[PDB]
Amino acid sequence: RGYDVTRNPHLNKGMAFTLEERLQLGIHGLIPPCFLSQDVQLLRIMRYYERQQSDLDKYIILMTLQDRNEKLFYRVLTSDVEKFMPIVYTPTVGLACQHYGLTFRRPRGLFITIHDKGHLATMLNSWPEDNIKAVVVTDGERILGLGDLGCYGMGIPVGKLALYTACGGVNPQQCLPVLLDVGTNNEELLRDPLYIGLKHQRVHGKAYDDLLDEFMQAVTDKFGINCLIQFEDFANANAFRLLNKYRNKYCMFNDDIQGTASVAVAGILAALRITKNKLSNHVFVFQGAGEAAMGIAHLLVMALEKEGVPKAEATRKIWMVDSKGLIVKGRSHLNHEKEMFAQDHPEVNSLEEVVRLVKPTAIIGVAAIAGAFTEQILRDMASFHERPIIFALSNPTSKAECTAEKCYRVTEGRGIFASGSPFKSVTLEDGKTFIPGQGNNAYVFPGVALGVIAGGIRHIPDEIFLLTAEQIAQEVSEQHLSQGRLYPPLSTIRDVSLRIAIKVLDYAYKHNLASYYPEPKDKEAFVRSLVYTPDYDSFTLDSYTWPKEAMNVQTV
Amino acid sequence: RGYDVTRNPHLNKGMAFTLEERLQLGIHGLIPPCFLSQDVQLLRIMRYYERQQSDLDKYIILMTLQDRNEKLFYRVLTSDVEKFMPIVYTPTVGLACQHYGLTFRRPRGLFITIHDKGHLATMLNSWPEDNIKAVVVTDGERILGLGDLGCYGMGIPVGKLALYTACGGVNPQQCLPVLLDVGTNNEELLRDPLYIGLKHQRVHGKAYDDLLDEFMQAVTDKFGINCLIQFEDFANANAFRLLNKYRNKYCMFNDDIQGTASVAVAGILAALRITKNKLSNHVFVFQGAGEAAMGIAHLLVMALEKEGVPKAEATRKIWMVDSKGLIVKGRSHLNHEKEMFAQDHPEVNSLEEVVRLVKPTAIIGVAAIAGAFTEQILRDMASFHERPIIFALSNPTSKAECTAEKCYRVTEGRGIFASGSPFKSVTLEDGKTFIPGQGNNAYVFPGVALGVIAGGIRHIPDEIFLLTAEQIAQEVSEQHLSQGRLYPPLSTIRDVSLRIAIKVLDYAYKHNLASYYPEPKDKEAFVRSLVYTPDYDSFTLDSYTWPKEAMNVQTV
Amino acid sequence: RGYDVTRNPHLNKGMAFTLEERLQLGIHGLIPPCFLSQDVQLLRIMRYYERQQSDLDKYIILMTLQDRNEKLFYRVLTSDVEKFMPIVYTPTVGLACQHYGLTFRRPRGLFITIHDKGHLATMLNSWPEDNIKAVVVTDGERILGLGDLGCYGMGIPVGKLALYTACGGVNPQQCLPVLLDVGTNNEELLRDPLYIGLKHQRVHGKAYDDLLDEFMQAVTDKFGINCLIQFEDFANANAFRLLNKYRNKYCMFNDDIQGTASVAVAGILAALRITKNKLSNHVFVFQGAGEAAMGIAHLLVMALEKEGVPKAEATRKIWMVDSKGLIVKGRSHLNHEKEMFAQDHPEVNSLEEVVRLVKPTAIIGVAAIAGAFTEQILRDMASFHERPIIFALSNPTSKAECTAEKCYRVTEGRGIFASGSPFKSVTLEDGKTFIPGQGNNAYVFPGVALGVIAGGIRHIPDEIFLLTAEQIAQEVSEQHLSQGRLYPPLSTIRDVSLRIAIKVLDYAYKHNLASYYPEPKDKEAFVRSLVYTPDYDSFTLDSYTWPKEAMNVQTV
Repeated sequence: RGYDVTRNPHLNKGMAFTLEERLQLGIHGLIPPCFLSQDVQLLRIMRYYERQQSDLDKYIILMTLQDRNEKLFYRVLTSDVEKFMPIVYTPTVGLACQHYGLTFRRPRGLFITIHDKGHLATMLNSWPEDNIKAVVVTDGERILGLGDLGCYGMGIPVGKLALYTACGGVNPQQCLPVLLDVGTNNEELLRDPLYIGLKHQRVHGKAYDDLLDEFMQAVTDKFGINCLIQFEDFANANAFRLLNKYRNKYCMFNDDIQGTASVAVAGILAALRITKNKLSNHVFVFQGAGEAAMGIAHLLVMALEKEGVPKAEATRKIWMVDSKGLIVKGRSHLNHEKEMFAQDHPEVNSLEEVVRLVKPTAIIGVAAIAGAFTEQILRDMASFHERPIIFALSNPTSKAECTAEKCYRVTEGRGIFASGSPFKSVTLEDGKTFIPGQGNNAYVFPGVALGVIAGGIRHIPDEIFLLTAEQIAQEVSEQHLSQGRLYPPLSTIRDVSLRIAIKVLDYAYKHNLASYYPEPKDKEAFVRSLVYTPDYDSFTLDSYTWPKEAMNVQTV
Repeated sequence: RGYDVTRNPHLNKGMAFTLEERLQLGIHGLIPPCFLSQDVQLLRIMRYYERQQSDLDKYIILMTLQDRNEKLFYRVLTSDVEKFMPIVYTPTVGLACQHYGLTFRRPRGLFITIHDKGHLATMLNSWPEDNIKAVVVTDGERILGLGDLGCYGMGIPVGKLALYTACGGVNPQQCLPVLLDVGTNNEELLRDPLYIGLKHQRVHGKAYDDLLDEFMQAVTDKFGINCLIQFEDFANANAFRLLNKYRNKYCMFNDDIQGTASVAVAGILAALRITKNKLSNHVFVFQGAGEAAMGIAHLLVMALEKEGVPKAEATRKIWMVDSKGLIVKGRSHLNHEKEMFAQDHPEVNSLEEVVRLVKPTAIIGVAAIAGAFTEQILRDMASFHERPIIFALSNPTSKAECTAEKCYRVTEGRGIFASGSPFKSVTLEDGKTFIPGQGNNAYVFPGVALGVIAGGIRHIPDEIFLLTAEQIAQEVSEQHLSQGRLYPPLSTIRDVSLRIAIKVLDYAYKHNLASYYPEPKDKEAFVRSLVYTPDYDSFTLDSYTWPKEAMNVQTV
Repeated sequence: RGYDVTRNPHLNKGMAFTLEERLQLGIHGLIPPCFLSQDVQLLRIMRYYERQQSDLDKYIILMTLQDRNEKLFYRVLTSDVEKFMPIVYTPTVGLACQHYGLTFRRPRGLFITIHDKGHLATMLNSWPEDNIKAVVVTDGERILGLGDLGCYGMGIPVGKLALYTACGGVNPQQCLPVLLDVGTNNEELLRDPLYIGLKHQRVHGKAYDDLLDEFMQAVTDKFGINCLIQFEDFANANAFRLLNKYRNKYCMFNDDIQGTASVAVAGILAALRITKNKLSNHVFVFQGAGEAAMGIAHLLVMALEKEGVPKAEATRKIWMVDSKGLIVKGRSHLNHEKEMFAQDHPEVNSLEEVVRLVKPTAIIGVAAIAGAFTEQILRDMASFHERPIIFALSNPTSKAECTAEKCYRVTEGRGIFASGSPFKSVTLEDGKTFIPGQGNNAYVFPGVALGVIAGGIRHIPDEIFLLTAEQIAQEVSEQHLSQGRLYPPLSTIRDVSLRIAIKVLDYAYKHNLASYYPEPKDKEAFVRSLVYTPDYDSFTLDSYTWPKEAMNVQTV
């Protein structure tokens, strides 16, 4: 195809094109006279990558590599996914969003604005790839820890899709990052000469609803109803509203809502293997938030009902506390969702007296307030239940409800701890050394996405996410459970994803949800056939001959 | 896209490109300074078309028009489909096959040979269109009335696909004509300097079976398992064997076997509306052949069982005679299929004495022997049953079992006649004027194909063809039934196809056969959205603006 | 390049693509499984070509072949150029122009209209080839023998360029046929539903002059000042005016004016070899017309001055007669050009008495009136000069000034005859058998065009055409001169063109007219390197390797 082969990141191999490939593709001379394996390209990229003194510069190098040679980009990522996941995605992707340096060389993503309503199909036609299986659309309104970033949020889909392939196995060529720019309510960005967005207040209401309706409709008209559409950092109100709106109409899901809940329930079910106790013999106190503990609570209720527990006594075991006390009948501001987990109980003021009042086996704290798990709570919880469960799932480590070493000291080294912020290994007296598990959304969305794209699943119900949580809980080995670790190491995420992708797939074929008709007998080898690998293809034409008489030139 | 727009038949409009379209596409100057509607282009094509003195020259003009401007080609066809169906398809397409003049200007079709086994996916990649919904593959072994034509048979898929769109509504851009060249057992073609084929004896056996297996596998790998694959004029042995082989593995069907049977049963069910009698009160005598009367018999048995008649007494009403007499228990050479319709009965020698012995209401003659319906048979059949049924379904009019005016005279103008060869209107005494129906395969395969492609039906069972026959039987009006016409006029085929395409579609969604998930509420308007029309598209870019501030160029 | 290779006539070889070429180009399967040499393709085209009963159908086949496979098209033409020159060019090209059947499948030519003034560069951009060396622009106003054809005249450039390559050697890919549609003064075409033109009266005056000025300017801006621009059948007034306008500004020439004169002077100089006499010992009587005998007279005067004859006594030997008698000082309507060849002489009324009065050695009759060379003129001319010269250069054989057998009888078989209309061999008594030469413009314009394009000649002066006439005169062998033949057989035109192309080239480098700088030592082998041959190229990639260590893949 000539010089254009070296500009296509999905085709360009750089100095890994063999001489025959260079001669056949018509690109001989455009590449230095050096023929390299992908391993040498990887070591050269690593040598250049360690020269940087900041995470933003590492991000720039990785995004440039993705713009040049995407197979080498995913070779880099999958080489050590634990060390590049925080660089191409959160936390570094947000710090790069807020501090864009006109980064993306190759157009990476589709910017669809509110002023394009009615012409979204024409904009989808701008994307070069026309066989798209996954779409990660963002609004830029609630970037993790950064707030409203508007059009700067494009790095978040681009990043998360990079994890669809590095962690899952999704082809990074049927993936499309979309940014719906409806304006931004960020005065810092509005008064900025280097802002690349619309520079007006964020549109809301029926115009916004119609924009997203037409977006889902156009994406499914162009790419099929099986196109997996994931909603990225939308505002929690918009997030949950649109999730309930498009849940059963499109192959849509939300990772900030459902992936987080799945990871939390996976940690809980993994801790169940430490306590050697059934989920039915548990009671949960939460720190409810704006669809943060609500999804975890619903998924945990589903896990309870799975064991043959009716929904009534299943939701009986859930208590919610948020800056006001328990959720009892019509306390002050109970909404239609808080009343679902409302216990008819004396109104309790704060956390300490409810942890004392009902003896909890697991406290799941996601409230974005620090130190909410005071020492006395940990101590009397360890006294109540041997081997309790403490979940400081707040993302900002400065705002975590507890800390690893605090939980392990005050509980005398028998409190199963897990967080969402990186806590280093805690070594205590009595030889008690713990590796506290780190809950990561990359455990759920890559495997679920790979299974959904492999099977052509039409809708992603909550049963799929409970199943994902169960598989992740089964991923942890006994050796890691002894170390107090609740999630499998990220260095195995690929394999984990595969397993999830199979189980999900199984479910979809057991409940008539998958569209892929031939119904593979070996779903393991079927999913393995769709897993994208960074290994280079061969660009040499397949030559063959005919049996010497059918091939005759037939001269007169 | 420039000069290449005028070389693409699916895009080129010739002198129907408006000046703005010519300027936007960069083709201004390449087209004469004449701007035409499609009606003027149609009248000019017609004026040039009537200048020809042979049907082969008309075929050359139509194929050239298809190579130039396919929307005008299908405008021509759909303008008067009754007069162009015998030109782009049988009988003229065979006479053009045997007398090729190096016709096809644009590459129209894919020639896959036996010597390409193992590399068929690479050959499928040669086809420019990559979204293919229908594949009409031929072998060239049993072209209608012409015999083994080998690689000359390419005109038959190309022709039949032209009827998929002219009669049905199928997009003639997701249609792919394939010719599997395995050699030819035609000495006239082997010893021919102008033959375009392989020039060796036709390969058979396991090599041929493996070639077709790999062909179906490659077609479904590249184009999906929902790709409709129709088998064209294969040898009847190969035809039926491959039909039973790939019937339930792929979306495959055979029109020479199943479409013919559907048209015959449609004529029978339409004659049922003349006799005002139920199918249960009928007995059928056939002229069995090599899967010609066998398919009609099976479909008629299915029609009988549909009325709550058990299969035993249903197949009781079928008698088969072929140059040997009845099919009674082990007469001389009963196969595994003849024994299915075998009656325990005294062995009868010829046709006359079985028509006398069991009084038949319908004689379905497809045996390729002439005059087999002698005068005495017609007369005593008219005497036995008032308003009998005579079916001379033999294609060569020189070899038809009976004739229109003969059947109408000897039966005293009350014998419902139908054929497969064109019989002109018969005017008799007593003012008896009859328009004998002409059974045409174009009544079945376009509508069935449109329904299958619209609904993504995975397999085409015999119930679909019985349903097609029922719909076609319902297509005939009472005014035409009074004239003794059993099939709707071809000038309405489009509409007929649509109706079939809907009913088929209904069936597929009632029996969980369709893959298209969203499950349209209005299947009529859903199928109408996929019907291809010869009306030109607009090649003008959709221009629009932004609200005057988001569109600001933002100068420093 | 895939399926698009088979749509490019300059690349498509049809069934002459070898299996390796088909596999490398990605076109395997699109072509029948038959591998042919160009000789078999030629014989198949010939077999299909002889089936036609009209010249228009032969023209349609040849134009279709040019639209499919242009190398095979020029193989056909150059195979027997004498039998295809009257089919792809005059006289058949005009009969096809007037009787267009919406012929050209592939866009063949550029239609630039008067309403495109100011945007001609954008229209030149529509032509796919961007390296153009020759442009044959027509107006359609004075098609040979057909009159104003307007936009139907596009076949005339397309035809003449086909002779640039079949007769000359010009690459038919740096050739561009242009039609300047300024309207048409043809009421038959204006009131015609199938006319493809502008359908208004022909624009003239300053608008037309500005259109042609901008056309020459745009053609030379896009394709260089060395682009050879030939003016086709313009009106003689417009023809001569534009010729004098753009003669010394662009590489422009006119074949209806200058090629005709060159062929006539070539016939005269060839007859000089029969009379064994120098041109100085000759006197010429003409039948002057609207720049028909004027160009011949000027070129003949130049030939005279070449022999060291001053211009005065050189033009002394020219006499002009047109329906009024001689051209003497201010007879009735002498223009500024007739006065140049005006002799101070008694005013003569008709032709007979001037042929009697001044004894002419050569009568050059181009006046489009029949029988103007009456028997007595031929007889007394044969009596005056032994071995006279008679030139009935009128194109319509019905309007030729004389006839072959008449000239050969009345002159007693010693009158050197030549015409522009095909006169068959004349066999007379005394064993006198003559093959009268047929003057053809294809003797001049292909060779001159090939030399001009090879050398990058900037302007084509009249010296080049006199030199062309001299070379053509030298082309005739003594054996043909004995038969009374004055022009070489067309079956050698290629070679003739080459020789002309060299001599022209020599002249251009001797008078500092050629732009090609390196100044070839062997101009014969230089021109032979640019001669286009119908032989197919090889589309196989040039594969090679490196010395086993520079080619190492260099694994870690």
